[PDB]
Amino acid sequence: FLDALAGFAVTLGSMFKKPITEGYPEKPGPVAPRYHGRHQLNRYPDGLEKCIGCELCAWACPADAIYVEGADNTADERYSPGERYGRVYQINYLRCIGCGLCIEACPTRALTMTTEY
Amino acid sequence: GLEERLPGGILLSTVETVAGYVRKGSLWPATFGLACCAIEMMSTAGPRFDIARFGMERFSATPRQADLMIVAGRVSQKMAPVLRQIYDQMVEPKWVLAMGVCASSGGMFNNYAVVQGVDHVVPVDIYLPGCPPRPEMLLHAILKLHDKIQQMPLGVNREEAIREAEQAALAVPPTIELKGLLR
Amino acid sequence: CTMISLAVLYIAQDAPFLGVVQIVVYTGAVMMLFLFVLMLIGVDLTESLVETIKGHRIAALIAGAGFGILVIAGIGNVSVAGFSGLAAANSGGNVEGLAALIFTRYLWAFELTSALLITAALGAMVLAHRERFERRKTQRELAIERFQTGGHPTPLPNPGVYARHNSVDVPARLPDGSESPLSVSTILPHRT
Amino acid sequence: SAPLRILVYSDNPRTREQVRLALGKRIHPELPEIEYVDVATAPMAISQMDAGGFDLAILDGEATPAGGMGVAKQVKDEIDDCPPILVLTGRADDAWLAKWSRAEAAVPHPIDPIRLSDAVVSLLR
Amino acid sequence: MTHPDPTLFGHDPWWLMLAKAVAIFVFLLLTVLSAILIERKLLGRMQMRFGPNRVGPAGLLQSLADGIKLALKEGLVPAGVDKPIYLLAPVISVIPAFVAFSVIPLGGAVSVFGHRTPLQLTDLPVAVLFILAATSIGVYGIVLAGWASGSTYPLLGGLRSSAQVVSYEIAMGLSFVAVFLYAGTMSTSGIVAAQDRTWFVFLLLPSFLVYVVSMVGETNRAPFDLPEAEGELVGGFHTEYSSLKFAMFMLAEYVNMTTVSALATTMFLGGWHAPFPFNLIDGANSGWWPLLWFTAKVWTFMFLYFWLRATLPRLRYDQFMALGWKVLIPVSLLWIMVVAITRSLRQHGEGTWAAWLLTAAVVVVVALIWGLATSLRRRTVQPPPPQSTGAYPVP
Amino acid sequence: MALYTPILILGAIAAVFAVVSVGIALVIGPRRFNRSKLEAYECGIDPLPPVAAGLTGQRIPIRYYLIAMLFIVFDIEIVFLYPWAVAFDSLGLFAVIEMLLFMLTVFVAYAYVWRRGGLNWD
Amino acid sequence: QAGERIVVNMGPQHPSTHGVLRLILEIEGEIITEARCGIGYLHTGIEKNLEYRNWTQGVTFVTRMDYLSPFFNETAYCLGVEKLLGITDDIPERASVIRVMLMELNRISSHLVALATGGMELGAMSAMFYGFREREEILRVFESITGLRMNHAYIRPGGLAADLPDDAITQVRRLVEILPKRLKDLEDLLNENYIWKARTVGVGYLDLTGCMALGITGPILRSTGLPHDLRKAQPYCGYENYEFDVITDDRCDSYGRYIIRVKEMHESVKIVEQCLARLKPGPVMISDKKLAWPADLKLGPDGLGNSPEHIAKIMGRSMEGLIHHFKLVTEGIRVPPGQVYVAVESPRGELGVHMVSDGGTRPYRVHYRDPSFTNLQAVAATCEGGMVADAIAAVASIDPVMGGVDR
Ligand SMILES: CC(C)=CCC/C(C)=C\CC/C(C)=C/CC/C(C)=C\CC/C(C)=C/CC/C(C)=C/CC/C(C)=C/CC/C(C)=C/CC/C(C)=C\CC1=C(C)C(=O)c2ccccc2C1=O
Ligand code: SF4
Ligand code: SF4
Ligand code: SF4
Repeated sequence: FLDALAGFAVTLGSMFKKPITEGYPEKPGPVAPRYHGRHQLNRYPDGLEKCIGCELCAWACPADAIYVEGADNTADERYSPGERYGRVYQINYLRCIGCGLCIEACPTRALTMTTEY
Repeated sequence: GLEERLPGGILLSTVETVAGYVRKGSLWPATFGLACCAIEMMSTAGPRFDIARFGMERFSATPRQADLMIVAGRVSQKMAPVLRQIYDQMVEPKWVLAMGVCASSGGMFNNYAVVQGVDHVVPVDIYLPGCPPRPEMLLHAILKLHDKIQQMPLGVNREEAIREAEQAALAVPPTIELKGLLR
Repeated sequence: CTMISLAVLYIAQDAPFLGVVQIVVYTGAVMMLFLFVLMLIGVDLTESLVETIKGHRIAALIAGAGFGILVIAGIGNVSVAGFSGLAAANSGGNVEGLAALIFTRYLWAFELTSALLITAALGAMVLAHRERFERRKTQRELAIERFQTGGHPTPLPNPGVYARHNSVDVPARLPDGSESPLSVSTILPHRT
Repeated sequence: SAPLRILVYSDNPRTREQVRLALGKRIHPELPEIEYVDVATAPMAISQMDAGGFDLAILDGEATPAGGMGVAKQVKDEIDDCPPILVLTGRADDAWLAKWSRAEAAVPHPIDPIRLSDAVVSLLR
Repeated sequence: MTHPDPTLFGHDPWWLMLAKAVAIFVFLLLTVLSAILIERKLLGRMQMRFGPNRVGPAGLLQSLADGIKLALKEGLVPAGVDKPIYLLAPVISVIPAFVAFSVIPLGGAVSVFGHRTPLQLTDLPVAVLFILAATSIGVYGIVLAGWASGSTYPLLGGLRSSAQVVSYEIAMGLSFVAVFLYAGTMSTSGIVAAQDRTWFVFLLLPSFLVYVVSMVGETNRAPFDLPEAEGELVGGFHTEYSSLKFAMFMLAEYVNMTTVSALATTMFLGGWHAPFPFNLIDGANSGWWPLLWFTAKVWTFMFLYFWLRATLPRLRYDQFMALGWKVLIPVSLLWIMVVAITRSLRQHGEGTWAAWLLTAAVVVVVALIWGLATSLRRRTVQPPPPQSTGAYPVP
Repeated sequence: MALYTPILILGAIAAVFAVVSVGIALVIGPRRFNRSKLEAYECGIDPLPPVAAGLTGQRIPIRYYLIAMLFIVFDIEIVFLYPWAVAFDSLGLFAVIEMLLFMLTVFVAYAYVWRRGGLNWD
Repeated sequence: QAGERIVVNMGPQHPSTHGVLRLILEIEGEIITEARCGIGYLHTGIEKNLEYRNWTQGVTFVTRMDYLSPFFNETAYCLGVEKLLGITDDIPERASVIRVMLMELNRISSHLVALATGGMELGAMSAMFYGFREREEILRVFESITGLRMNHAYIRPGGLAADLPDDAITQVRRLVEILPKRLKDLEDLLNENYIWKARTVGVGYLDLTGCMALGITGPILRSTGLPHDLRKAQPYCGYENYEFDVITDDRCDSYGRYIIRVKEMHESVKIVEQCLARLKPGPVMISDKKLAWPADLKLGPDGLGNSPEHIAKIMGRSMEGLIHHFKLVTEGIRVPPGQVYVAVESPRGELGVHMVSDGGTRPYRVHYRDPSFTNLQAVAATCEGGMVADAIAAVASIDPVMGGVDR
């Protein structure tokens, strides 16, 4: 029964097919559009920071991978609309698990997850 | 090693560069996957990617032939002695890649059972975020480690580099003291 | 090493086939002897070699020395009486000459070597081949006993894992603080 | 008469300062003078202990690139007649690993000056 | 006529024979490096990968890079090993591997620097059996590497290597018999000359198949791979070995692969004779082209090795020994008798009886081997009875 | 000595290469004494106390010892075929019949071993 | 006797022991006379750490045990949370369909990993690569749907983290079309291979009685001919609405389990085709705003983040919407006090979840009866008496995932 040798056909045939490997790093493969890459703090079109420093992103993080501290948007120095902005914002990427709960939490879309990894 | 007894100059520089080029290639990982990150190493070896393209296909089953210990997983308390034993039973030169957040810092599992970072038991050369890190991130970290290896000194240069790195590290303030802009 | 050296000497003495066959067969045979050394004597057992029979060591050494000396004296000088070159016989092929002799002049001994082989096989089967009454239970057979291991301490408890001690010799700790007998295989000496 | 030489290993300069503060030039007037060798990198600590001439090594278990417990295990497996090792542990649950490191003593963070001094005295005595 | 040909062998001046020895050694070195790289790459292709692609141009330096890295890596001598034998086992493995290749015919007579010499280091009246002897000596390297390591896994690897030998060595020995019958000589050059009419692969197909299986076993290669058995014994025998000692174990493995491939080419694939598409070309079997043909056939065997590794799982060494003793040895022993009877009959003019006996014997052998593979290894089993624990109602 | 001095030269080259390779392994590359590094590999677990080594694994049974014994006799017997094979043409019919009888005797021994379970354990 | 027996750690660091499983084997020669399992080298305290995170954060924890069956862990967790909430009937039909589709694709992926690692442990080097090629197709689909290749937190109490992207349905159709063809390659390497059968057939035998006594489940149990599957008995997530056959075999050995997994992949492909047919547009989260996850993820040039429509609703128009977003995101729902046991058919057997709520916003106690943990009790039965090589095959057949074992 040649069936018992079917495997030899599989490997041999795959020899003559073009390898399916993605060419990272020179030609990196396409990540999904929805991929949970690096967090990113976004700005409004006028340049103001979106992050109002509500700490909801940090609140929802299961790994405590976000540390945020808010500060007043004093008229002399305003960074975001409203009366609070995120003065200190740190993500400990050695604690981040890419779960994406932070961006789901953010009420201003200040925090997004880019496809960069 | 006689390569260390070689005096400085063009000879030692050429030995260093040749050794770095040789060791960045054929950087055989140890067959030491843990937790879910191990599945991502296997995927990195899988056809879609190809760890083999970097000469790293041979996952040395024995620590003796392994050059790189990709911890690649969460190290439980009971496992730390085993991981250290494996690291010791590898032979110089040795490098450790803390793949994943768990291996690097304990990740999401900040509790009794996890060691809170591989570096608690073995020197870590590269930290790799992700939970798990997608195979491209693993390859990126591996290439960063390749760059680190290429510049690795030898002999008298090794001693001088150790002394200089000591002098530099003695001065860096701890992360807890980087209070920039904190209220 | 001795067998291979003797094979090389045979080759030097215009016996190529004999030397090569020596290497092959004695490589195999010495490997089997090594296996039996592991099986019956030990992997790294260091024998004492102390004379257990009183005065036997000195007597054996004396007897061996005397026998060797007498044999060498009896041999004396022999090649002085003429040493014909074997090239005449090896002409036309050493293996061909050996074949001509074996299957014409010594075909009887050649056939009797088959009887030697049969006797060796029969002896091995009679003395060493354990029969049905001592056949080890198959995993299938061992997996059904009442409920094989299973109900019986399922997998037996693992050896204890302590800081500074995780070898298989270490015994696990029962809730009362005592060492669990089942945790460590009985063959091991209780320690560690 | 010899100044006891103590190796203090920690990536954090403040942990080294605290260790060098709880201990002083003399742990007690009955003890010899103490000299401190600060090391911030595990390779440097290993090289220093290879040179020997140390009476005690204080290794920070929380060291970033190479934790103190790993260094303790390494030195006890690599240096013959190595000095007693005292390990600083970042949490109570690290105690188990502190035992695995075979460090002669373990002192939890934050470093209690008196506890550290007492442990050092016990190790030197 | 008489092989080795006295007018061609033994006349090399010291410098020429030294040069040929050095050239053969360098050829084996380059072939080992090429095998290391080309395997990796072909396995990648069979798995739709690229294999080494970045270390040097097109990854050509990957194998040499790995070798130099093993050179640059710490040379371990673990405590508890039998230091003398532990250090010697790599040498015992390597030296015979290279020595065996001495009698491999890479080509016919060629004129170099005014001397007509065979394109091979030497030839012996017992060359093939000499190759067998050298390979047999080589296995002691594996066995003693496993034993001297003073660890469980190397010891199991060494024992598996001994079982390997028990399984395959008699098979190779018997496989040589039909080739000797048809060539009338054990010298490799004489065998190649005898294969001038037609390659023995067609005439001695059963012997060729048995020898192929048995050499794949001999080289500790997949699907046998038993002494190493990464998935079962971590590193097998070469556990506790690092740096160039492990490198030399692998080098010995690959040199043995090359040796057995070249020996298969010699006995069964007409040695260095040009294949049919090129055989019609004038001078194809002359000059240095025979070197090209011999290399091509050796590398087809290497391709077979890599293909087997990519496709087949690894057997249990007891299963391999069952294959060797219940199939290979019986098949080769019966084939020797069949070949002898057939040749004797045709020599005495009973050609029709010879052909009928050959066909009937091969048919019976293929039927009985199929029975063994399917009837003795029955695809049926009995049921099971209940026990203390309550059991659900089966469908 | 001809036809062999090439083998001797190649063996000398191989032996020099192998011993130099072992020396290179030992003297090239870093060396760092480490008790954990030197002790046996046991998949990461601490090796069983060598002090108590002489209680287990002293002797390693082989389940194919019978096949191991038969291997010696069969290997030493089959070598009779090589001189027979090479001289086959020169010998003639009587030698063919002699070898057929010898191989039939070997077959009887082999069949006795096989059919009585001599080849079953391993 | 003792002199003829070695005791060897198959050990955590071993290719076939998934790095963190310690098989301590007493071997006479090379026959496994006795077997023990050191477990917990991969313990993580996930069960305790759950207790300090709200619901919908414990999803990210549970998905990281039995990491080869992430969606099964998440589905078990969410089924339990909903059962305590008493909203199991309120889950949108689309959410249930997507849960079934994802669990079946996940079964295919997990079986692919099992076959790959088993073949590699048994020397089938190309088996791993082909299995991981198919798995990479499946993981492309998972990444597109959830944005993560692994440890997805996509299934949430009350539905899903987000709806499928527009292209997800077409990708899943492409899977249903190509995946059996690709699986044909892996099956050819192994199914009828003589060496594979010789290596697995008759190895690791475990009768139905043994499976019951040790509480074995999944492919091991169904290799005994018992067609027990939690998808048919005690249906969940609407599995009752799908026409699929419970794969079972009567060999009781490693090859039977391998064939069961191979056939389960085809059955899962059929179930995914059925899901695609049944899939209809609609909500993927419960309508109850008091419990529904308030986030609405959407893509833009900036990246993935809360959709601008939701941002406008909560920051500009709805005070109640803002309060609900804030509370459900921060401390999360509070589950009525109760104690529930919910089981699913993970690829390795009955993945059970005992979950206890004390009325608070955090799970009082979450315990996973991971099938691997119980299955590993069969190693002593399936390895003792066979060779170490047979032990490798038996353990691979058990297909343990130490993440689910230790947790
Ligand atoms: C000596 C000298 C100087 C001479 C002079 C001349 C000279 C310089 C050179 C001469 C020639 C020489 C000596 C050359 C040197 C090179 C040489 C000798 C050879 C070495 C190179 C070589 C042998 C190459 C080929 C070998 C080869 C084909 C290797 C590929 C092997 C493969 C395919 C490996 C991949 C395996 C793989 C996917 C590994 C991942 C497994 C890991 C790490 C995870 C662990 C893990 C596993 C395994 C689970 O099962 C699992 C299951 C479920 C959940 C979790 C897990 C889990 O955690
Ligand atoms: S949740 Fe959004 S707005 Fe609030 S602090 Fe985090 S990033 Fe800034
Ligand atoms: S991805 Fe998840 S774990 Fe990482 S920072 Fe965002 S919310 Fe926290
Ligand atoms: S980093 Fe994430 S994927 Fe990797 S081992 Fe830890 S939890 Fe698992």
